[PDB]
Amino acid sequence: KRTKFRKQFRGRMTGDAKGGDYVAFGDYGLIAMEPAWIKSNQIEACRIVMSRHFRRGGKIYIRIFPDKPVTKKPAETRMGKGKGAVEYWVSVVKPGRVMFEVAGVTEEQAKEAFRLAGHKLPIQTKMVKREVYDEA
Amino acid sequence: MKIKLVRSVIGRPGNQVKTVQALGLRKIGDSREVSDTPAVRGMVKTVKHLLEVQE
Amino acid sequence: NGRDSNPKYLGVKKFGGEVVKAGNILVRQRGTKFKAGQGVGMGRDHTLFALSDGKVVFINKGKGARFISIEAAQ
Amino acid sequence: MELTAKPRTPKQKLDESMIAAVAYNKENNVSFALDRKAFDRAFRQQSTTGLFDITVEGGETFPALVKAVQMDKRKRAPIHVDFYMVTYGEPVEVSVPVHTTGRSQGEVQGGLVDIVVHNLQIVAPGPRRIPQELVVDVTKMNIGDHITAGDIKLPEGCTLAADPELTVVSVLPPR
Amino acid sequence: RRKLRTRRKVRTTTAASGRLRLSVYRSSKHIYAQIIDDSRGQTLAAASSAALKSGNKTDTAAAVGKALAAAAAEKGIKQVVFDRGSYKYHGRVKALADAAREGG
RNA sequence: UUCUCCCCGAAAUGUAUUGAGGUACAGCCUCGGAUGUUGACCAUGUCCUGUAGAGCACUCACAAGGCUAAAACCUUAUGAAACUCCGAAGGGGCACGCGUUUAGUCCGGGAGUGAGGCUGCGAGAGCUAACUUCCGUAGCCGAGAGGGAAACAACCCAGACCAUCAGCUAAGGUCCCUAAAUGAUCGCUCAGUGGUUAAGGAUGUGUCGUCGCAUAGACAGCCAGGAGGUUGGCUUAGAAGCAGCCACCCUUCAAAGAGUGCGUAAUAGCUCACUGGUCGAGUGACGAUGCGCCGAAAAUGAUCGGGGCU
RNA sequence: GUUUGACUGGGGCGGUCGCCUCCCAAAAUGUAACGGAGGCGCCCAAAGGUCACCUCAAGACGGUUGGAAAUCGUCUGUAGAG
RNA sequence: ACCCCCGUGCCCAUAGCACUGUGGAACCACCCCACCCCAUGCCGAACUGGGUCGUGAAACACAGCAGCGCCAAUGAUACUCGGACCGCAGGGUCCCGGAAAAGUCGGUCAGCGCGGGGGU
Ligand SMILES: [Mg+2]
Ligand SMILES: [Mg+2]
Ligand SMILES: [Mg+2]
Ligand SMILES: [Mg+2]
Ligand SMILES: [Mg+2]
Ligand SMILES: [Mg+2]
Ligand SMILES: [Mg+2]
Ligand SMILES: [Mg+2]
Ligand SMILES: [Mg+2]
Ligand SMILES: [Mg+2]
Ligand SMILES: [Mg+2]
Ligand SMILES: [Mg+2]
Ligand SMILES: [Mg+2]
Ligand SMILES: [Mg+2]
Ligand SMILES: [Mg+2]
Ligand SMILES: [Mg+2]
Ligand SMILES: [Mg+2]
Ligand SMILES: [Mg+2]
Ligand SMILES: [Mg+2]
Ligand SMILES: [Mg+2]
Ligand SMILES: [Mg+2]
Ligand SMILES: [Mg+2]
Ligand SMILES: [Mg+2]
Ligand SMILES: [Mg+2]
Ligand SMILES: [Mg+2]
Ligand SMILES: [Mg+2]
Ligand SMILES: [Mg+2]
Ligand SMILES: [Mg+2]
Ligand SMILES: [Mg+2]
Ligand SMILES: [Mg+2]
Ligand SMILES: [Mg+2]
Ligand SMILES: [Mg+2]
Ligand SMILES: [Mg+2]
Ligand SMILES: [Mg+2]
Ligand SMILES: [Mg+2]
Ligand SMILES: [Mg+2]
Ligand SMILES: [Mg+2]
Ligand SMILES: [Mg+2]
Ligand SMILES: [Mg+2]
Ligand SMILES: [Mg+2]
Ligand SMILES: [Mg+2]
Ligand SMILES: [Mg+2]
Ligand SMILES: [Mg+2]
Ligand SMILES: [Mg+2]
Ligand SMILES: [Mg+2]
Ligand SMILES: [Mg+2]
Ligand SMILES: [Mg+2]
Ligand SMILES: [Mg+2]
Ligand SMILES: [Mg+2]
Ligand SMILES: [Mg+2]
Ligand SMILES: [Mg+2]
Ligand SMILES: [Mg+2]
Ligand SMILES: [Mg+2]
Repeated sequence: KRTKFRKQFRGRMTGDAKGGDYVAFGDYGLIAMEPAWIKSNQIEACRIVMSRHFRRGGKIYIRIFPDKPVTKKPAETRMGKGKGAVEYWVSVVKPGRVMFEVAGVTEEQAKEAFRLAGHKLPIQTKMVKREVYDEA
Repeated sequence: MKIKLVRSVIGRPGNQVKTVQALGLRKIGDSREVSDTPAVRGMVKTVKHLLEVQE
Repeated sequence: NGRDSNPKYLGVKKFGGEVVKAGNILVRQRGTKFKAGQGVGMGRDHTLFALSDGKVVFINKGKGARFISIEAAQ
Repeated sequence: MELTAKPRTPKQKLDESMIAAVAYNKENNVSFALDRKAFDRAFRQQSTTGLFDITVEGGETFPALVKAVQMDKRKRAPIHVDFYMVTYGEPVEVSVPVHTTGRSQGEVQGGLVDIVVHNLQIVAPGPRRIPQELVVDVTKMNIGDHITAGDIKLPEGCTLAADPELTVVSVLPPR
Repeated sequence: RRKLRTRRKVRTTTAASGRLRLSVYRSSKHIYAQIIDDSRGQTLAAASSAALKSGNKTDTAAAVGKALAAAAAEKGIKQVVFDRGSYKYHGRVKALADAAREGG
């Protein structure tokens, strides 16, 4: 969720992601296919769904993180003073980027958990078990 | 090294236009015989989509 | 909280393989991205200018330490 | 295995979905290209510890370990491969999968085992005698224990290439 | 002890335009001296005192300056740089100077 | 703000302004004189640059572990307009012309313009809204007629000296309205899709793969069967395979799993898995794509421009 | 008799108006916004001329007042200071 | 001519660090002494002035070595001038040249002058 950090506001455009195409932690991983912002409560709902389905057990990693501030001008004004101070934090997400990955849960239950979590994300997404991997 | 125009200058960027003008072509359907020296090859390359290079 | 800014043109002015007359300015810079070479002088703002007429030429070694210099004609 | 062409031009490669390839060592680092599906059946059968022979359409077999694959981020498919020609002195710093044996007694009281390092890069495996896996018995482990590299037993002529104190597999508590 | 060496060596070869170098070495009882043409990677007129002996180092070195002044004098030496090593223009190397160019 | 034809031809930018729909200077137009290839393009040589990408070596942020009085520090792992160990493509200056072209500069008379507009690419502001706004860049309109885009400044093609009841082509087209193949070949969709979005959903269909089960006779059909511990332990007033909590162990078999669904507060009862006979050949689960389906509700009368087209 | 500014996504209220630095700014220079951040209207007879010398932050171990950081000692130490 | 030392440059990390070995009576170095030339905001530690011996201890010089730094390919990809497209949009594709960063293969513990001293 919200970071405790630095400059309030930013900008925006896109290109395919590089910083995490492969599933390092855990066994399985759901993975993004579209370039939307993800932001805060969207993730946290993914987290709370999977933690319901799995917890008492399993290991849940959230490799994505609401870095990027996004702004809302007030109410109903004209293009006025500056931008709007707050609103929500997002994480940009490009295809092949891994958002989620379970540990210690059978293949089928990871299927169902990824299905639930992905039914509330702006992007469609595909899951995979980790092929052979390199990058260490 | 035969050439002709086969596409208009209009609505094309500046280098393409001034290059068409350098190569000696001022109307579609103009043809010409050009030497193969590196700068002329570079000109006729710069606007090669406008030109039906013969061979 | 926005209105402010300011406009001071800077940069290399006389590039390598150019014939500077003496007293020509060859680089304006804020620090020492270029260090004045053989044949070059540097004023208060670390401007590098020709000491005597010649061919401007650049020596590059490691971007901590490169130098502009003059190789006179004749 | 088998492979044929190696032009600097790639337009032929994409159509028949054959992967691009290279083979190199000290003396010759020549590039090549090979079929895709057979390569994937092979790379399934053996990972970075497995090896296979390539028969370039020149009439001489060569023995190659797999060293790195770099493939599409969007499409999941593999794109490019780097096989490594290997002399029969010990192959350098090969990676070995970690695998766990037994039902840990930590699992039986609310814990679960977690392999903190899915691969362990050991030096001097000894070519052709490479460890294609690495079994670690976890039954002794209770909740909160760490089986470090100072535990993992090794075959012939092998010495861990990673710091022994580093955590490998660890049992973890509930939640 | 180091920085003073390269310090005076940078200020010397800045002031070096036309004029030649004159690097007195003093750290031992070897008060060797050289005359180096910066640019060309060459020396031309060294006056080391491995054979000479005149007593206290301040006066022994004195003759070294004198020896050197004759050598460069045979080559047509205008002036020179001086290029102190690190030695604070003291009586032994100050004497090598007064002896060098009193007799130049 | 009135008569004609001929030649060239802009500006809606910059800085300044009690300035903002005004004006000065510059910029861009024209005319005459001077020089007289210095202009343009493209090539080679040379130098300059920190963007795209990438990367964590510093600053900030940040994910899972280890060590540990948590900081640092180790493995693994990321984000960046105001981070950068790195870093292109391009871009700028200079020389040269090794090569084609035709402008350029200086001097003096006359100006107008200083409200711009759209689209593609690059950003900001904005909802990654606007026939939105402010900059950069290319082109068109502006001041551009002609052909196409039903109609349509801007989009596609193409720059109209005058005449012709001649010819060739561009974009774009060849059933009739309409100039031109109701053309040829191998396919695909039976939705009028074509001729109106998406999350999501589905044995629509054609093409490819990956997996298992098998004619020592499998999939679905049908007959017979469906364990004894044991109402497994906790649980609750009761939970006995099926409210929820801990496992999923033994006897027998060709064999029936402390076990899937329905039932009743709980029981019982009906079926499921696995085992036989009789069949008798394929069958079942994933995954990539081609084109289609549903999801798909606004106001006066409907339609792809129309007829109509499988 | 006169004065009683301008910008301004209508005007008013609010805010702003000169100067420096960074991002925006699309690896030349330049580039707008009531875009995103921050400073100046000074200071110093020495913080200047020159000439001589010295080298920083930080950490660890060890030590009187101390007790995380004071002062002193060894080690590491392109700068993590100034 | 061969060897090594003292200086000193070009090049300044492929030439630097760490572990190790070898040098002393040539050379350098520590070392001895210091009231004074000279000097430490206290201390000859450093500058400094007079010299053996002793010792190469430390330093420095040279040699080994690839643990660490530093260099760093090929294949491919990112991105992209130019050309032509798709998507309502975020965003994507194709042909043509250009072409990284990282990482793998490997490469290194330099190379090149001038002088003077002393050996053989
Ligand atoms: Mg993108
Ligand atoms: Mg792209
Ligand atoms: Mg990475
Ligand atoms: Mg076009
Ligand atoms: Mg005209
Ligand atoms: Mg002004
Ligand atoms: Mg105006
Ligand atoms: Mg004017
Ligand atoms: Mg004229
Ligand atoms: Mg000119
Ligand atoms: Mg010219
Ligand atoms: Mg970037
Ligand atoms: Mg590197
Ligand atoms: Mg010419
Ligand atoms: Mg005039
Ligand atoms: Mg007039
Ligand atoms: Mg205007
Ligand atoms: Mg405009
Ligand atoms: Mg915004
Ligand atoms: Mg508009
Ligand atoms: Mg007008
Ligand atoms: Mg028109
Ligand atoms: Mg026009
Ligand atoms: Mg028209
Ligand atoms: Mg029409
Ligand atoms: Mg229309
Ligand atoms: Mg319109
Ligand atoms: Mg019109
Ligand atoms: Mg015809
Ligand atoms: Mg056509
Ligand atoms: Mg007709
Ligand atoms: Mg037909
Ligand atoms: Mg769908
Ligand atoms: Mg059925
Ligand atoms: Mg009046
Ligand atoms: Mg006003
Ligand atoms: Mg304010
Ligand atoms: Mg710029
Ligand atoms: Mg630019
Ligand atoms: Mg402007
Ligand atoms: Mg902004
Ligand atoms: Mg030496
Ligand atoms: Mg040593
Ligand atoms: Mg001896
Ligand atoms: Mg002493
Ligand atoms: Mg020693
Ligand atoms: Mg390559
Ligand atoms: Mg091209
Ligand atoms: Mg393009
Ligand atoms: Mg390409
Ligand atoms: Mg590289
Ligand atoms: Mg060495
Ligand atoms: Mg020598």
